[PDB]
Amino acid sequence: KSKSIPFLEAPPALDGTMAGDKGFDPMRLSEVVPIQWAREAELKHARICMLAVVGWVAVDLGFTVPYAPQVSSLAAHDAAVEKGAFLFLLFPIAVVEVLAGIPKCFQIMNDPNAAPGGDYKFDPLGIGASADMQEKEISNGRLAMMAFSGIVTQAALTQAPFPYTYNGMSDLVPVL
Amino acid sequence: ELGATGPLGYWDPLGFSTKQPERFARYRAVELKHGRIAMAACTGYFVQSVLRWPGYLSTSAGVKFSDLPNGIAGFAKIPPLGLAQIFLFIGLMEAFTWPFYQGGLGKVPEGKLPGDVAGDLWVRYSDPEVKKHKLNVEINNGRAAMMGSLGMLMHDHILGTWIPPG
Amino acid sequence: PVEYSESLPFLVKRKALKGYVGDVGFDPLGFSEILPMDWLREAELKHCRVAMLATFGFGFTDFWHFPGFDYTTLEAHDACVASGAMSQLLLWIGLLEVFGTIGIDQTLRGSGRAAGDFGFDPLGFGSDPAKMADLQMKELANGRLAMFAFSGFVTQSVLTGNQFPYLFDYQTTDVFAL
Amino acid sequence: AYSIPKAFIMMFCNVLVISTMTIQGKGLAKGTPHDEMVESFGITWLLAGTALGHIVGAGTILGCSTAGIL
Amino acid sequence: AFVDSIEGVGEETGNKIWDPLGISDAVSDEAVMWFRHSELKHGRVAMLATVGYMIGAAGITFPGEIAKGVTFASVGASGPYAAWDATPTAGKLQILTIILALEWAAETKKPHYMRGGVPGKIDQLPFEGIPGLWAPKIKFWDPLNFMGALTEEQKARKRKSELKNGRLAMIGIISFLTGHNIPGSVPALDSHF
Amino acid sequence: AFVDSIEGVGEETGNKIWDPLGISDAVSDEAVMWFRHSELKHGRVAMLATVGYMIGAAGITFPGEIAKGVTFASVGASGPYAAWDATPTAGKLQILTIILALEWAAETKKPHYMRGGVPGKIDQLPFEGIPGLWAPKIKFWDPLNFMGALTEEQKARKRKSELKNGRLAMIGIISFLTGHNIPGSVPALDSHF
Ligand SMILES: CC(=O)O[C@H]1CC(C)(C)C(=C=C/C(C)=C/C=C/C(C)=C/C=C/C=C(C)/C=C/C=C(\C)C(=O)C[C@@]23O[C@]2(C)C[C@@H](O)CC3(C)C)[C@](C)(O)C1
Ligand SMILES: CC(=O)O[C@H]1CC(C)(C)C(=C=C/C(C)=C/C=C/C(C)=C/C=C/C=C(C)/C=C/C=C(\C)C(=O)C[C@@]23O[C@]2(C)C[C@@H](O)CC3(C)C)[C@](C)(O)C1
Ligand SMILES: CC(=O)O[C@H]1CC(C)(C)C(=C=C/C(C)=C/C=C/C(C)=C/C=C/C=C(C)/C=C/C=C(\C)C(=O)C[C@@]23O[C@]2(C)C[C@@H](O)CC3(C)C)[C@](C)(O)C1
Ligand SMILES: CC(=O)O[C@H]1CC(C)(C)C(=C=C/C(C)=C/C=C/C(C)=C/C=C/C=C(C)/C=C/C=C(\C)C(=O)C[C@@]23O[C@]2(C)C[C@@H](O)CC3(C)C)[C@](C)(O)C1
Ligand code: KC2
Ligand code: KC2
Ligand SMILES: CC1=C(C#C/C(C)=C/C=C/C(C)=C/C=C/C=C(C)/C=C/C=C(C)/C=C/[C@@]23O[C@]2(C)C[C@@H](O)CC3(C)C)C(C)(C)C[C@H](O)C1
Ligand SMILES: CC1=C(C#C/C(C)=C/C=C/C(C)=C/C=C/C=C(C)/C=C/C=C(C)/C=C/[C@@]23O[C@]2(C)C[C@@H](O)CC3(C)C)C(C)(C)C[C@H](O)C1
Repeated sequence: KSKSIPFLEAPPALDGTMAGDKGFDPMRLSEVVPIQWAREAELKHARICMLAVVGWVAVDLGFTVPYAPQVSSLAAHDAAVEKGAFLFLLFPIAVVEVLAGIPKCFQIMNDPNAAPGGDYKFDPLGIGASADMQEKEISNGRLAMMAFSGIVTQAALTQAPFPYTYNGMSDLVPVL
Repeated sequence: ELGATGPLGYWDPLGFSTKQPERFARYRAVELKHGRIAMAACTGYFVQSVLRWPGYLSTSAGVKFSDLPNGIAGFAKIPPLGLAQIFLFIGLMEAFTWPFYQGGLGKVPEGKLPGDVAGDLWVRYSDPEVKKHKLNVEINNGRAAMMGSLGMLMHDHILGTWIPPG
Repeated sequence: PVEYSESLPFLVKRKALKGYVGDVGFDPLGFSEILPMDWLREAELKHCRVAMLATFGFGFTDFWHFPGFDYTTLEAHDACVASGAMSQLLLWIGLLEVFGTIGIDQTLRGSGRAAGDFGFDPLGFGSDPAKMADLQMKELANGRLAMFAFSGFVTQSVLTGNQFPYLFDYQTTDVFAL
Repeated sequence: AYSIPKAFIMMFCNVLVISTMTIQGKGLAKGTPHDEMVESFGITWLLAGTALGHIVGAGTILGCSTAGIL
Repeated sequence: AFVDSIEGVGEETGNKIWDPLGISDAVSDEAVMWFRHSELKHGRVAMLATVGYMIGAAGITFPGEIAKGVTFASVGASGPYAAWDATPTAGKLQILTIILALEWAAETKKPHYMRGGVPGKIDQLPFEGIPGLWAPKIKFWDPLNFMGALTEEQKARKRKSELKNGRLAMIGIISFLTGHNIPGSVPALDSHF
Repeated sequence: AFVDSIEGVGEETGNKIWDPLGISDAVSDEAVMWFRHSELKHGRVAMLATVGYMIGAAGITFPGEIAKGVTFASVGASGPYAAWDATPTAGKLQILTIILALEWAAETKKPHYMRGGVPGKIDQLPFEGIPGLWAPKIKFWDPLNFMGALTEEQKARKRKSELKNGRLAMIGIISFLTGHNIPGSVPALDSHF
């Protein structure tokens, strides 16, 4: 029985070696998608959403680079596209993806002796790849995914400052 | 062991029957009674939302079946004689037709099931598995119906219509 | 034992790049698996050398030019094609490249010649075998730098319209301001 | 999705397709249990079922919109 | 802890468990521990709230200003009740934030009151041991450490007095609020409430 | 390198390592070497910068011309902070060029502060051993060899003094910058700042 859903049996592929494992796979994607591919995708989305959340919050608070538009994060995409300097953020993304994801993706698909998904060996400071720091990475990334989804769909809906709620801190704190 | 299946198996988060297993039969009787009245009330709400009887509710009064709303206001706009007739009908049906307790409180029939109040003339499933499944769906529908009926009652108390704002 | 690239340590080594200078394992797209290393390295050295000469010549012509050639770097190609001094380069470099294709054909067939070795070493730099490997690595490093250098030279020159530095007008002032 | 009628129609079409579909002679309408379908076919049972449910839902929604019923 | 494994029986009810509904008798010991913890929390909040209205009705305020744009006297010009609204939004946000931190810490202490722990004994040093967090070791309860001079037999008596005063306080705070709302509900209350 | 082995503990925090957060205990060994080298670099940069800012605020400036048409008084007339914008771009270009050279040369030395080198020990004579490069053997640290007349225990005492002065220096330089940006945030900064 899975630890997360106590009325279903966990898949055999999940086991307990992977970081962030909680037996949560009710519809068993792990049989139709390789777990390493799924983990690489999970970590990629998690990292992109962490960066997106912190960048959105910074730009909304007002942290702006010189010569850039002085706009909120909701209109920042359109403003940057109009002003021009937004393809040079795609260019490093282009080289990183084409020269690290495609080879790593084909290694995960084909090679048996390949690094696990989301492992680029990126440890400049040597902080450590412990299983505590992988669990923390995964938990923060999942929280950032949900938080970014909420932030975008609330900012577009309400068109308000940082809280992205209609009333403000009053909705997070009804006592106010 | 009837009642207990589903997403959550036994579910006694305060341990009532665990502390007092002798009272499980009484609690089952009360649950079945509440579920039955709840299913009746929910069906009444759904069917009164769409269909209203044609005719005078009382010749002495000026009130038709169509003027009543579907809620506390609808129940309020009934003559006291009609309300008394409803009350005594429920009283007879619950005291002489379907008495859950043979005698006093906490004295449900040991030979019969806790909610076995129907007489000889009733639908009976002579199969243990089918009987168990049908009783399980009975009690589960009772639970869902009474939660939903509390929802309807609170919505109609607050706004006036059982359906809440969309 | 599994070999990982020294440049992409999350990928397995190609295993086709063994026994070559500048072998940090940079080949994510696996061109060595398909094409032969001799052909690929001959192309690399040709690009390196032509790019070194090009990046030096672009900057040099931005400053000095012969009396007959009064053209800027950008219009020099068109002006000299019209004059006929690019045909005189394509004829005397095409002769060199005819000999070069004979050479690369021979080394791909297994004559013994290396990928980019022509034997051209008049002044004797690196005639000692100990210094030849280091000088080959330095050649590759400088050439691979010069490729990007020439690319930046041409692109920034056309983009800015400025002669030597290839910098916008605002970049010559207040570029270290808080 | 915008309209509650549209959501109701799409949900009903998806449930009807999932109930009445049959893969290799196995289906809920043909008295195959949910657990056996889940083990035999996996999430391919939901993916194909909901894909055709969306196709038939689109067909009926567009037809009702054309007819003015919606 | 259990039906009789918890103090709080007094001579007012003849040293008997005053449970007309029989809730304590019916629910399990885990629910009894939950109920005791909630009882003590309500009693403590009420002992704070009752003396915090009494001061509001008396009209005593700290000299000075609560913020640059509003004064301690300005915030309580509307009698006790209409004071929380008058307080600065950032101020009440900070108060609720620290209360949230205390509540979450007390819940995250491992020997939970339900699952094998003392009911009513929230940990006296919250925020200690949280990774990636530092706070001064200011003991939440008795920072001056008045407990070192008391024996266990005295602590039992003081816990009994705590429960009795707490119960009286939750009666009293509701009485004061009901007197403020309904004028003639509770006698012996002046117009300040 | 490893936290217990570093001369970082002082008498300010009870002769104990001061890591309120769980950083040093969460990071591996070489991350601490990186952090210590970074601490020393920040401390020394701010230790020079605070003195430079004080001199600029005081207005003590060299007698002469920084360029053929610009005076040190002219670039300092706009206060200590705007002097960086006032100085010629072609001069701060040379300053950043030599800083680039020093940083790259310090990073290129083999043992490496993360790979078995002393963190915070910038190698003396950074421009030696470099092919295709000559520079006179003027030591980056102590060019007059003041350290020669010091003992190892005295040098350890002075390393501790260096750290405790540098930390205060970065506090001071951020104080100056925040005092300029947000007015009145840091008192003791008159209009000259
Ligand atoms: C007597 C004889 O001889 O034979 C009989 C014997 C026997 C056995 C009795 C038979 C039977 C079967 C019978 C009579 C069964 C009757 C069952 C019955 C009458 C069951 C009601 C359920 C109601 C529920 C669950 C309500 C949920 C309500 C919910 C979920 C809600 O909250 C409502 C709501 O959320 C909505 C939906 C919309 C939202 O906007 C919000 C609101 C809150 C408004 C036979 C075999 O047929 C014949
Ligand atoms: C053996 C032993 O020792 O113990 C055993 C035996 C013993 C003691 C007999 C037992 C018992 C019986 C107990 C304790 C039973 C408890 C029953 C309970 C607690 C029943 C609540 C109903 C609430 C309703 C219907 C609310 C409607 C609410 C409605 C319709 C509203 O809308 C109210 C409204 O305010 C709103 C929400 C909003 C306002 O805008 C509008 C208004 C004002 C209208 C136990 C548990 O078995 C234990
Ligand atoms: C009457 C009379 O006299 O008329 C004369 C006078 C007059 C008018 C002056 C004339 C003229 C003009 C002439 C002759 C002009 C000549 C121009 C020429 C020959 C211009 C070379 C540039 C070279 C560059 C930019 C190289 C950079 C190279 C670099 C960046 C390096 O140092 C690379 C480096 O790797 C080293 C090498 C060593 C390493 O440790 C360090 C690094 C890695 C950095 C004439 C035509 O002669 C006529
Ligand atoms: C009360 C209040 O609020 O105040 C406000 C206002 C106030 C006070 C202004 C503020 C501030 C700023 C602060 C705190 C500034 C601090 C600045 C600081 C700490 C500046 C160190 C410089 C060290 C140097 C240059 C060392 C050179 C060292 C050299 C050249 C040597 O090597 C000397 C030596 O080699 C010899 C020659 C011989 C050897 O035998 C011995 C040694 C090796 C030793 C605040 C923060 O805003 C607070
Ligand atoms: C619960 C079920 C139920 C049963 C089993 C039942 C049986 C009988 C029998 C047979 C034994 C007779 C003979 C009879 C006769 C009358 N019933 Mg009655 N009745 C029931 C329910 C209601 C309700 C809800 C109302 C009502 C009424 C009347 C009126 C008045 C008419 C008028 O007002 O002109 C008359 C004459 C209305 C009322 O009291 O009106 C003041 C009214 O609202 N009844 N009713
Ligand atoms: C028990 C709860 C509690 C705690 C633990 C706590 C801790 C700290 C600490 C930590 C060491 C700091 C550094 C700090 C600082 C400030 N607090 Mg604060 N504070 C608490 C409660 C209140 C209330 C009720 C108010 C308040 C305020 C301010 C203002 C005024 C800013 C201004 O004038 O704009 C400043 C600067 C007032 C306010 O928000 O005024 C708009 C206000 O009404 N605080 N407060
Ligand atoms: C039809 C109609 C009308 C009507 C009506 C009528 C008669 C309505 C009757 C409604 C009725 C009879 C509604 C019962 C609800 C009971 C509920 C929700 C019980 C929840 C109980 C719960 C959730 C208990 C849970 C637990 O115990 C569990 C399981 C285990 C323990 O460990 C833990 C706890 C204690 C948490 C009007 C108004 C007259 C007029 C209108 O016009 C039309
Ligand atoms: C090294 C290498 C390769 C290469 C290469 C490359 C790109 C080499 C390039 C060489 C280059 C660019 C060589 C220019 C010479 C210019 C001369 C001699 C100019 C004469 C000019 C004369 C005689 C006169 C000019 C006039 O103006 C005068 C003075 C008077 C005016 O009235 C008019 C005229 C026009 C008459 C390979 C082969 C591609 C691959 C191999 O792997 C590596």
